[PDB]
Amino acid sequence: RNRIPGRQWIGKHRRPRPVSAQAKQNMIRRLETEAENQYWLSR
Amino acid sequence: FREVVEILDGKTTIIEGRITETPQESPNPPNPTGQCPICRWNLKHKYNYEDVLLLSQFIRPHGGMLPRRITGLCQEEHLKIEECVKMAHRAGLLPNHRPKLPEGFVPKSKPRLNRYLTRWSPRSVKPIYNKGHRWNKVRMPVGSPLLKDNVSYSGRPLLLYH
Amino acid sequence: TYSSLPDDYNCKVELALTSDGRTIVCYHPSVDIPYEHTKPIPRPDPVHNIEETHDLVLKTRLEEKGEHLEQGPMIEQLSKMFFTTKHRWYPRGQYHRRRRKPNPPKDR
Amino acid sequence: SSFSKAPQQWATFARVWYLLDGKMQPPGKLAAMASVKLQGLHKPVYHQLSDCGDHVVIMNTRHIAFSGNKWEQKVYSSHTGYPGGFRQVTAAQLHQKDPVAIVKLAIYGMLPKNLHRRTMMQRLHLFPDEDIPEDILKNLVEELPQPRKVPRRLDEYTQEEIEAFPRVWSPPEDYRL
Amino acid sequence: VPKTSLGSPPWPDIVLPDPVEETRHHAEVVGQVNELIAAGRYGRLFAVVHFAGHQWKVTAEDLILIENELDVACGERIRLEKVLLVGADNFTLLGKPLLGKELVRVEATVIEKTESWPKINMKFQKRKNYQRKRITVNPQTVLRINSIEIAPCLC
Amino acid sequence: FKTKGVLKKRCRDCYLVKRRGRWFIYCKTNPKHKQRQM
RNA sequence: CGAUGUUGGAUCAGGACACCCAAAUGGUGCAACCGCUAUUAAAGGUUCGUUUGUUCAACGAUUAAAGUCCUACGUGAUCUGAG
Ligand SMILES: [Mg+2]
Ligand SMILES: [Mg+2]
Ligand SMILES: [Mg+2]
Ligand SMILES: [Mg+2]
Ligand SMILES: [Mg+2]
Ligand SMILES: [Mg+2]
Ligand SMILES: [Mg+2]
Ligand SMILES: [Mg+2]
Ligand SMILES: [Mg+2]
Ligand SMILES: [Mg+2]
Ligand SMILES: [Mg+2]
Ligand SMILES: [Mg+2]
Ligand SMILES: [Mg+2]
Ligand SMILES: [Mg+2]
Ligand SMILES: [Zn+2]
Ligand SMILES: [Zn+2]
Repeated sequence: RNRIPGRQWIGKHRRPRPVSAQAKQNMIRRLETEAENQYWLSR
Repeated sequence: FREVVEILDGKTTIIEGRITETPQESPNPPNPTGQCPICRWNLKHKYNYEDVLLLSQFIRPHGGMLPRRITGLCQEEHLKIEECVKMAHRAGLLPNHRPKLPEGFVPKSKPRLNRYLTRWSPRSVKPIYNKGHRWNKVRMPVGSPLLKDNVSYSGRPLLLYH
Repeated sequence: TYSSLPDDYNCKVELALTSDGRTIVCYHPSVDIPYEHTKPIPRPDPVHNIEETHDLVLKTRLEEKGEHLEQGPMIEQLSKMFFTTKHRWYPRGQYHRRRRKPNPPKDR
Repeated sequence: SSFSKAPQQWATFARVWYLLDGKMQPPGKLAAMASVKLQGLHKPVYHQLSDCGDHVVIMNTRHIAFSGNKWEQKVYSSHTGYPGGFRQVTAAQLHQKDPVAIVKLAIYGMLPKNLHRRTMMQRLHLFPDEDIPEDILKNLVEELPQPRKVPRRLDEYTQEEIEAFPRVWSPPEDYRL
Repeated sequence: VPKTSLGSPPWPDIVLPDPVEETRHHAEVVGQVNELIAAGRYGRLFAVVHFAGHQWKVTAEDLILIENELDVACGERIRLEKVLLVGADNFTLLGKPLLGKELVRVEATVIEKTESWPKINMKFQKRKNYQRKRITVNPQTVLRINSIEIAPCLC
Repeated sequence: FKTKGVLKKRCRDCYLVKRRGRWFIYCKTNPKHKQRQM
């Protein structure tokens, strides 16, 4: 009943899939690792 | 507490205000310097809808809430306690806090449906016939957003919409 | 005394660590069911078909019990008795009967 | 341990009857554990192909509780197949028509979607009240704990606990309730 | 003290025994297990061991199949050095992560040095005319676990 | 009653009350001021 | 495009509600009858004729009304071929 026009992920109207707490935590962990890397690459 | 009594005799009416003894605050509050009752008894973010021993301390004998200027609560605590009282009344807790109607208690009706953590009024919600798909899902609210700051021992946030 | 798990169900766990610290030992003797936690065996013995005039006929009456039903009601009775569905009891064709292994492997 | 092969097999794969009181319990939390018991996912000898599955007897089905406004919001949709035969019945109306229906549908939904679902649903017994036939009653082994702790109402509280709980505020004497 | 739903944590409060009493009880339990081992009152022992990249739970008179060839002749005895767990009807010894060579000794006799049945490995791509067929015949070895011994050198 | 997305009082006698899950401008002096939040 | 056969009509209609009728109401610059708007409701209905191939459209007589659309502008392995 709730059709998605066109394809799900390419068109102007896409699927409104949200961002999860797991995704946020994974990105935060990656950011922490990169911050440590750029600290070690300083001196 | 004050009560008003009426006496009728020979087409003459006399109303009298009688004062009876009322309970006072407990002698030792854990945080005496707090300006607010709950916030000085250290119940902030500690009560729920099922804590009737606390929710019934200040409600009228017919289930109505008490004014903030009389209770002494801060605004957020007053709103939280009002919502908790509503949820308890809908869930069926506090069964003696209702008006007595002998004429209306005789015509029994359909058995009451058990419920808890009810946010809206039972007579004001329309059934969700469509319910949506995964991308646009119509969620059913459970509990209240005012109690989202309560202490969570498990650490998982409360599911207020499910 | 101390135990992480209750000692009420079939073994008594006692954990310990060796003095070196590199080995965890545990003594778990089995637990017997106490006599007070059991009930006497029920005995069912009733011979209501016995006749005071002809014992041979009495035995024949109790031994000649027979009953027959159609496939439908019989399968319904079997499903009700074994708490299954009616579809389990229907037979299968030759293609499925002849492809069963005559000598399935056995372990132990 | 020193059992013969056949009695050891019978003991290992024997069916067990569990009891579950559904009074003031969420049907979903009842159905999750009921479905676990029905599938047999609580046995270390469990396998999909094996017929390891135990019977679950749920009583007090009429006295289940829905959290929130699900009683008036949750709907159940059926279609008779004929044109114009699409019915959407509210949860409260379905419960009034048939108390067993709510928990039966919950367990059916939570069960796996294979052909074994019907077979393990035939092993589920639902009773609106505490009126169980003696034949089923004599089969019970243990009663599983209720998933939700039911809070006690105010008049059910003991006077000792009521007086033990402190008065957080002191109402004025002149105020009238 | 108020008693609300969230005023107390929703799990039983745990109290642990004092360390010196715990150590004394551990010494007593270790001594009892050691005296049982010395008396030899254990009937049959099973052992979880690490061998050829896998962990096997084996008893005496047991058979195991290893998916790689060993540098031994058939009928040779081999001591399985990595023993993670030993157990009997009454006691059970765990390693951290391994037990002692002087504590446990497991022997296995090599029986058969053979090759596995032909396993099929075929890759196929739709409408790309890519088919690749391969036959795998993995060498295998059979080991018979004969005996599992435990010594009273348990401190 | 007029069904509107924004409710505003058109006189001093209009009172706002929440009923049946909606908001309402009810008016007794001027019944034409009856508004219902959609 | 190694064929998804077209308008209109006949037969049978399934569905949506953005309701034409029937039902319950709010406001009227609602006195009554006629009306004008808005809310809720889709189980059931929604005519016969002249001209035109016509969908439309005009006209005649009525009806409680002669609703707007979707369905491969529903339906040609059910029918017509007027265009
Ligand atoms: Mg698409
Ligand atoms: Mg798109
Ligand atoms: Mg073409
Ligand atoms: Mg073709
Ligand atoms: Mg139709
Ligand atoms: Mg409408
Ligand atoms: Mg009308
Ligand atoms: Mg219609
Ligand atoms: Mg078109
Ligand atoms: Mg067409
Ligand atoms: Mg056709
Ligand atoms: Mg045509
Ligand atoms: Mg034809
Ligand atoms: Mg022609
Ligand atoms: Zn406060
Ligand atoms: Zn007004």
